[PDB]
Amino acid sequence: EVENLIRTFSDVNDTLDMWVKVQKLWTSLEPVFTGGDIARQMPLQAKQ
Amino acid sequence: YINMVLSTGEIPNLLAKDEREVWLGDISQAYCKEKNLGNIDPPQSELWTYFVDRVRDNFHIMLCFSPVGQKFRERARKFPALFNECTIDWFLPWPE
Amino acid sequence: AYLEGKRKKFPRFYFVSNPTLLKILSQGSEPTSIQEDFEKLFDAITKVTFESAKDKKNPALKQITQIQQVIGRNEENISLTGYYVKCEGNIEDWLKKLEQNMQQTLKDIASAAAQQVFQVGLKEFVSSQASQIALLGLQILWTSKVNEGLERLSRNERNAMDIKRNEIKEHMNILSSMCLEDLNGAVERTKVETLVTIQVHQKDISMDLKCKDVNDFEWQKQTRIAWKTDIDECIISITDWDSPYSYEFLGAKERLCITPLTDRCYITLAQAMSMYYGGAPAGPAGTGKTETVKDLGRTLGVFVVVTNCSDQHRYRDMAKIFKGLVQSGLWGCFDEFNRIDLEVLSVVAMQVESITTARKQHMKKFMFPEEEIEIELIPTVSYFITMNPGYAGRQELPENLKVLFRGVSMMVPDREIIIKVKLASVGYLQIDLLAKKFNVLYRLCEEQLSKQRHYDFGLRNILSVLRTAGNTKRQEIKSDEEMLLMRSLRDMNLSKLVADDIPLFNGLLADIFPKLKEVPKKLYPDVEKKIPEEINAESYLINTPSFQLKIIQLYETCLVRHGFMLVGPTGSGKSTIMKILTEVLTKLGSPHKIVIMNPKAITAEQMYGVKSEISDDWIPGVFSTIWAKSNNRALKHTTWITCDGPVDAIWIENLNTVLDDNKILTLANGERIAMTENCKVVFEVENLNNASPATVSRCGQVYVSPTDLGYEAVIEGWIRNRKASGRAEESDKLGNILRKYLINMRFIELQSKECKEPMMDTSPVISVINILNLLTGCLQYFVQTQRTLSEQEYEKFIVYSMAWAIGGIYEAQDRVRFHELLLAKNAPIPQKGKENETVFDYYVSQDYLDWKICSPEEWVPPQSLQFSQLLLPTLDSFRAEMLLNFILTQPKSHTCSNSALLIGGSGTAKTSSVLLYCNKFDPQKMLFKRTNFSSATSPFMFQSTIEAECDFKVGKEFAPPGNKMMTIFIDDMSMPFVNKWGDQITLELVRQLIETGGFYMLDKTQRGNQRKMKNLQYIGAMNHPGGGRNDIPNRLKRQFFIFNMILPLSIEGIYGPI
Amino acid sequence: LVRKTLQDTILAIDGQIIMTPEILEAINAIYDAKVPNSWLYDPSGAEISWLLPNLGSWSTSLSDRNKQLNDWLRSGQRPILFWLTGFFNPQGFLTG
Amino acid sequence: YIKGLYLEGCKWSKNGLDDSDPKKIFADLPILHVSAINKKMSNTYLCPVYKYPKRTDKYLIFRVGLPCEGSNNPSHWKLRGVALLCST
Amino acid sequence: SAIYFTMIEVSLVNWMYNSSLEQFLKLFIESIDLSEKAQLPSNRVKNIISFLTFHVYRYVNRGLFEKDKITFILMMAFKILTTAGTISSGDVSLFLKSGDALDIKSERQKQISYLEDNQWLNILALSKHTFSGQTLPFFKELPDLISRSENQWRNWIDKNDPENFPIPDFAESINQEKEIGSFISLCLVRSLRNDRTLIATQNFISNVLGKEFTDPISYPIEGIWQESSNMDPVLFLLSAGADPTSSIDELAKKKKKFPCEKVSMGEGQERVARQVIMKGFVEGGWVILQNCHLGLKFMEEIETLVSPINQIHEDFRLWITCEQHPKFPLGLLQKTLKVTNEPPKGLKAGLYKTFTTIITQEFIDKVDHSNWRSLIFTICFLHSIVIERKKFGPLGWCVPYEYNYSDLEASLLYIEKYLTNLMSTPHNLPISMNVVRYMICEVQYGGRITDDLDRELFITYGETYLKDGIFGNDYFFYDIMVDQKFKYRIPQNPSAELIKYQEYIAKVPTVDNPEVFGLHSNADLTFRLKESKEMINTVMETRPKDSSVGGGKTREEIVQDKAKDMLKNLP
Ligand SMILES: Nc1ncnc2c1ncn2[C@@H]1O[C@H](COP(=O)(O)OP(=O)(O)OP(=O)(O)O)[C@@H](O)[C@H]1O
Ligand SMILES: Nc1ncnc2c1ncn2[C@@H]1O[C@H](COP(=O)(O)OP(=O)(O)O)[C@@H](O)[C@H]1O
Ligand SMILES: [Mg+2]
Ligand SMILES: [Mg+2]
Repeated sequence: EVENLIRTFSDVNDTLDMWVKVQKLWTSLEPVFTGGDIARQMPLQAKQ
Repeated sequence: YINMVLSTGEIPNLLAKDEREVWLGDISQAYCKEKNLGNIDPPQSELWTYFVDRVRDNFHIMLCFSPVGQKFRERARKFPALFNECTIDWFLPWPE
Repeated sequence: AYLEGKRKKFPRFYFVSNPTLLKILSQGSEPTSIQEDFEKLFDAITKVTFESAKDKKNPALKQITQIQQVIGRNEENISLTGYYVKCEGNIEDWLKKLEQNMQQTLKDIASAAAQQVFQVGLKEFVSSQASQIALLGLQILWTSKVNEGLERLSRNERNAMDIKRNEIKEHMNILSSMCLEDLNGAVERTKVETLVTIQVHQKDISMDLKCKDVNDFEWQKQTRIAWKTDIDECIISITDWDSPYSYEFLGAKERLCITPLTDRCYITLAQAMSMYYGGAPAGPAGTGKTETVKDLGRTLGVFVVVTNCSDQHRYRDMAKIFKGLVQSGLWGCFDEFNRIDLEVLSVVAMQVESITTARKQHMKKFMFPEEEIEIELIPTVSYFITMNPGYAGRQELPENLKVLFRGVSMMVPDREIIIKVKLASVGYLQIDLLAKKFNVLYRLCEEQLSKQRHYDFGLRNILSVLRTAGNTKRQEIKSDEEMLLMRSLRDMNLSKLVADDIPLFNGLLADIFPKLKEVPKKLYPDVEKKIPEEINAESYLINTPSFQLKIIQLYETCLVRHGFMLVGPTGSGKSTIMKILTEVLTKLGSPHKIVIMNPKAITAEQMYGVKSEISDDWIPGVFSTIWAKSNNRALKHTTWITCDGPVDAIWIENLNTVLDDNKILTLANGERIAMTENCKVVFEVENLNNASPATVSRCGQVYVSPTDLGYEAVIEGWIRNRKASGRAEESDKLGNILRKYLINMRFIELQSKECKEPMMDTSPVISVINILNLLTGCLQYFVQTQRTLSEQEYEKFIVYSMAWAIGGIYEAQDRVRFHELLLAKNAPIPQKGKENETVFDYYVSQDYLDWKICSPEEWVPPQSLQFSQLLLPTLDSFRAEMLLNFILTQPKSHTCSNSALLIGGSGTAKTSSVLLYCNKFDPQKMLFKRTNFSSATSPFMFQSTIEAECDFKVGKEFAPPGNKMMTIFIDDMSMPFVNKWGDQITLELVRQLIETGGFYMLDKTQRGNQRKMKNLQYIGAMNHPGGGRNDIPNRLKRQFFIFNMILPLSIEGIYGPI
Repeated sequence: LVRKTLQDTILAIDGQIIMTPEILEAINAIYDAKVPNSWLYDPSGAEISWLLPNLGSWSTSLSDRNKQLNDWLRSGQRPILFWLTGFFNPQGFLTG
Repeated sequence: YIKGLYLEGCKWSKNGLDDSDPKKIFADLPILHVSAINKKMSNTYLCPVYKYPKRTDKYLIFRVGLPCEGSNNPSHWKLRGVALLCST
Repeated sequence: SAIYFTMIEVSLVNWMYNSSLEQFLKLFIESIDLSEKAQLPSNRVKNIISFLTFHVYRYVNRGLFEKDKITFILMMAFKILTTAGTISSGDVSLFLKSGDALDIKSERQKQISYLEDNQWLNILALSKHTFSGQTLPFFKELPDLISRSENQWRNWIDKNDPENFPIPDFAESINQEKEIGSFISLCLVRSLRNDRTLIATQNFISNVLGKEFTDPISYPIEGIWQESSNMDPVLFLLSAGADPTSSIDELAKKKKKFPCEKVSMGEGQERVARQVIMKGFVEGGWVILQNCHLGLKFMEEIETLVSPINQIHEDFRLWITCEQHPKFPLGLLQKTLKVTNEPPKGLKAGLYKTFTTIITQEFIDKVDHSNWRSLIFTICFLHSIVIERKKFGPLGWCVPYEYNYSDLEASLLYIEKYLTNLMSTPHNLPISMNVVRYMICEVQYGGRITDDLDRELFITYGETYLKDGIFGNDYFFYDIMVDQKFKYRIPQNPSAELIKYQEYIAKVPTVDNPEVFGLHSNADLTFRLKESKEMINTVMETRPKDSSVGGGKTREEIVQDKAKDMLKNLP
């Protein structure tokens, strides 16, 4: 049970460590490309 | 607190105001007898002053400090009538 | 990578943070949105006008048609007369277009002014032109006048330079007589002041030039701006280094006074730039290294990007700035660059070394370290490091950096030159003479006078004098310049000075100004007639010249300042000067109220109000609610919010915004209460010791020394008060006797010499106040019976009242010396006694009047006895009972507060002798409450007990149960914690409560309203100071009558009956 | 300041008082004939007494300096030949 | 009439400043008579009187004009490091 | 054991000096093996002791700056004598103090004209000191002997070399004691004629440790590489204005490593250094780390990286170069081979360093006029003379400003700009307006200068060196009687050759007369005194705080007796 819980919490950490990061990245870039003027340019980086 | 207790004889706002009258009720029968057999019902301000003096007479505070500790010297300066008001018996190093 | 791609198109972006760039590029479409961030991109272009343009074809496209620099409410506006900036879609292309058209307009405007300045007056020119081009125009004029002067010396036309110097003086008289016109706005003031900071330096130089040719080095040294018609471009020469003007719109910026050091610093900084080495001026803090580098930039019309360097700066953060400077072609001083971590500077060195090597070879492009591509270098780059040797920050720079930067050691700027400029800036001629005098005085008086805390003879007080010395020059121009300054020096400092230092000052003032025989003061004939008239209302007030003088001096400061404070020792007559002045001003039009509070008595959080930790609701502040009540324009009330307690760094900091010229009180909840004309702030501080030198210079301090209201005046008043009590014959006789021992012979001065080690250190006035109290208390019997006595019967009572008031504080050894001194001066004493017999044993009896040995009342065994709770009548208890009776039976007065502290050794029967006195009180007629103080006891602990013990109320006033006249014994009064500032917080509440008879309620609901207890007496008992035990505040000592309890010589009388 | 420190240094070695940080420094200095930094500079950093390296020479000056002040103060008349060294503020004397 | 100032680098030989005697550092100066002139040059050495031998700008008291008339320039004394020490 | 506890005394002087016990044991073990093998057991022991002392002194002396080189060998000499009964702690204590505790008021009157007031209190201290293994004070009745009308004592103090000549009245009894006699003959010279203490100590060290200790070692870089292994790096302690990186590459050419990796340590240079050192580790090659004191975090990591646990090639040698830094990682100092590269700080050695380095043949051909080469020498000659003034202390410069070569480069770069503008214009001398030249060379150097009276001094040097008559051949700055007399000219070159300037700098004397700086002959007695007071002050800090001094009086009891003797003299 403990070894399975350790394995669980190891995979939880790997997920949650990645989550907070992806959020912060997303939180940084959410205003730029949703915003019109930068997104008017960089058609390739807008589609992504 | 034990300084305050030793000098005053009483802590301010220690016990509830309703709990005074219960305590002072039991105290009264000794008080009337002790004061040259007065045998009149005391007021609750004149009953306290006896109870406080009754506390001090009965309540002893043995302190047990170390003279080498740096706090000991500070506590004497910081708390008056914790050193002055209680008899200091000094423990010398053991003889042969 | 796209951001770095835009950054490279408009370099100045390098100096903005990534969020702000992303905001600007995202809002590139709507150019009104960018308007907030203009002040980060460029220098002194705070706001931009946006016209409608192309309103016929391709509409809703705005066009920029003027550059604004906004200082406070006023602006400097340079309109783009042609070269309009039509603002296209792409922000970084129209922003480049704006920086291009900025310069191209200034070049056009400056070109047409450097032509106009020759064929137009200097008063006429400077008004028409924008700050930056008036400065540039004035500089162009002067360097033409010198050149042309020296050119004519080389051809041998004699007195050709003397003719040009005379013009240069006219040019300077114009600029000083434009400081006298007080033109509106902060822009035109900063425009005319910067012109004057230049033209004193222009005059100073060309007054002692002495060059027989233009090419002679003493002229080449000088900073010279000239408009070359051949290359049609302004060129600024320093030594051999001829830079063109950069044409950055600087607007109206404050210029530092140009010292002979600063001129020699400018040459070094120029020689560095010519050789392509960096510059790095290194001096102590306050020399303005940053400001002198900026001043050179503003002289060349180039933007200087300041970057406040710190530990948090990395090698990447620094590399971004340097990639901005090189690509832009702007200078870039680094304020406090030493404070950068040494790790960083090793990497920055390779960045600066890579920039240097590119500038030396004249490379159009070079590869920066950690950059893949070669970046464009503008030739007119520079980079400066304002360091600090004797560093407060980190160790000296690396070995690589030292090579790259040419230092300038910058001394502290000569004070005389600062003053000289500032006197010119005001509107004085012969600045050189005055500025020498004015310096000499303040430099000398600082050394000669006593080093007291309220004395400031640094630049803070100097600049304060010159604005008040200026306001006086504008109004009376015809008046002599020396006498106006001499007068404005005098009237401000005289108030501050202690009694000992007034003859020293007036001497220095008569040393440095021997031409000026006498200067007339501001008469103030309305108020001067009221003070005598007002004083003779109250029976107890005596009017001395030295007291009337200090009332006037408080009124002089009350008119100009809004934060005037009243310094002086205890019993100096500060509170009474306040009360008199207000009672005078009441009778001359508008009424004047005083609201006494103690800021120390209450916690900082509880005075100003703070956010409650429970229920998240705002509790009103005590001061805020007094301030808000006090600041209303209704029925010309003009209240004075006085702060009796001592000033400390903690509580004045919150109130610091009120004292300053802003005059708005911030509670730090987003509420800012404006100060009305009518309301004023006062401080009845004793010392002013533990207060910052800044907060002192804001307020206008009047000092009241001990000798202004002498104890002789207090005694003379007390006797005046007896005659108004209906008992003139008594007072007449008590006069003859009081004068004989107190003023005729200085007995308190003679006693204090002969008797050593007084157990409590009291002032001579305190001792006299206590005499007059105890002398009352003795004769209070004979008032009731209307019994006048002889001069023998009073002369016994007075020497008793003297003995205990003056010599009570003395221990047994000194009591004998004190009694031996009464035998020398032939006072009435007990003729006969035993060995070690003193005056202190005896007293003067009411029944029959003579000296009687004070034997204690015979003991009556209290039925059943316990040695532990058995207190007997003793000689020491009797004397204590007797003295306590005299102070506590008295009616409250000006001298007495009905309160009697008794000092004495550990276990000397202080606490006992009070408890012996506090029995035999009729429970109906008097009450008694004992509150033992300790190091823990805070003012809220003490305030909560007294508030609970007297709840009965007569209207507004509070009282003890029924109307008993409770006597509040405070055992171990000294114990409460003395803080770093040396001020006992809980005792400043005790003092407030004895003096004013109240404090301010601290229940959330009701704040800024006083609770006033009607009938309270106060006993205290404390172990006498010294040996790491707390002394009571000097201020509080004056309220209490003080006597020393001594261990008995024989305890036979005490323990013999037991 | 000297009087205070010297007395405490005689007490501190005998064990009458605890060794303060200033008194330990003063005892170290006096052994190696250097002036205790307490006497040369105050906590703030301002100069309080003349800067001589050796203790012996510092102590002769204290006697010589004090003598010129005392012989001026006690006697009415001022010295014919002033010892400019002997003043704490010689710049202040000359302005005098 | 100030007394007990010591010339470092130089001696006083009553014909103005003179070269120091071998192995005799800090030669004592005679009684200096200081006054005020009331304001209102070559071959007169404007020597600095220092509080200590350390000589920093803090321990500068004042400057004293020392004649140096015969066969030695004032600039030759500045290089020799001539200065009047109170302390040593 | 003595020597190692000297190395712990040296740790207190400077943080960079501290060496491990584990580094000492290598020297101690090596000193047994390398020593001469004797058949007699006492001769074998004698042979190890001689070899040990030197072999460790050699090792320690290498990682010591020139100011603290003579201080260490004096500590080592006391630490050897303090173990035997020859010197006590009170004896060592005297030499350092020597009656600077005594005050003239309490003690005897001087009585003698020729002694200074300090020289007399120094006498008095000897008169009251019993030394070690003697009944009564050795020097009791010295103040009687010197007070006697004997010119022998006046002559001995007045001598140039007092420490080399025998003591006029006490010589005969000093020769009888061999072990202590050398130390009491030093204490006399510290007392009377203090200035000759550094020279008097050499005489003493040579009679305690042997001649080999007074002689200069001057370690070449080939020796520093031969001493070093792959696992133990070579730390260089850099005094300001020194760079050994060139001297490594010079040795690297002979060892076929010349194109070696170099890495200026800083922020984000850790990732570069790792990549560089991992190549060096396997491939082989030298790795010079510069300004290492700045990048402290890597210096903790490099200790564990260059450990034997990681595979290192035998060829690979690591070279660290860093200026002294407090809170340097101790661990590395205890592994590294510590060397100090300090400038030789003479006038010749100064001039040599500028003409070998920053002046090149390219440089002296930049303007292409006689009057540029003439001026190049005068600015470079002035440069050295302004540096070597700092030796003489507060007489030299009120405040000592380290005048870098940047000040020389700038002042020269200026003269190019100035002369090129006069070269452009049509005895073939340019105008060279020296009024300007003065000011600008007293603006490039004036950058450092904070003091107003130090400024006025430099300004004055300008007026003596950069006068109009330097361009003429028959001008010679200062023609001093140094050795008959050296001329101190501007060397004349028909054709501009760097060799002919370097050739003349050979002929310049090593021992700089004080007359070259415009000072008096007595300036060296003020210099010598300062560097000897500095030696005594550095060895005073190292002294142990042990109460057991010897002679039946503790450290605290000596302080007590003084503190009581002061209190009665207070007013
Ligand atoms: N002009 C006067 N004539 C006579 N008595 C005076 C006069 N002015 C003040 N006094 C009296 O002298 C005492 C001075 O107290 P006052 O409060 O005026 O001074 P203070 O300096 O504010 O005292 P503190 O600050 O210590 O409370 C009081 O007894 C007061 O009534
Ligand atoms: N009149 C008296 N009768 C009996 N005991 C007394 C009397 N006066 C003082 N003492 C005793 O002397 C001591 C004095 O201490 P205390 O009364 O607490 O005063 P203090 O404030 O000086 O400590 C107590 O132990 C008290 O019992
Ligand atoms: Mg008052
Ligand atoms: Mg008590």
